[PDB]
Amino acid sequence: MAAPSMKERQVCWGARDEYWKCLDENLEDASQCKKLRSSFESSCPQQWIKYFDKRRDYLKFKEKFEAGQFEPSETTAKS
Repeated sequence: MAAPSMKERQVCWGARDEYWKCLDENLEDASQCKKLRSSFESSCPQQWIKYFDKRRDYLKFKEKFEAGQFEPSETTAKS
């Protein structure tokens, strides 16, 4: 498991709460909540949560919360 020093208040707690109602923000589109909640429940740190989430982000960014709203890019010859 990974335990960074930068942890988020809303994102981490929200993920845990979203387990009950996904996309607790507005629930405007619960259809995409499955994927988005998956990003959130992945761990806890917003860094990776939003990193993967921002790709399919529907409700989270709909709340006018914008953080790196970019599509997946190319990957190099990584490990």
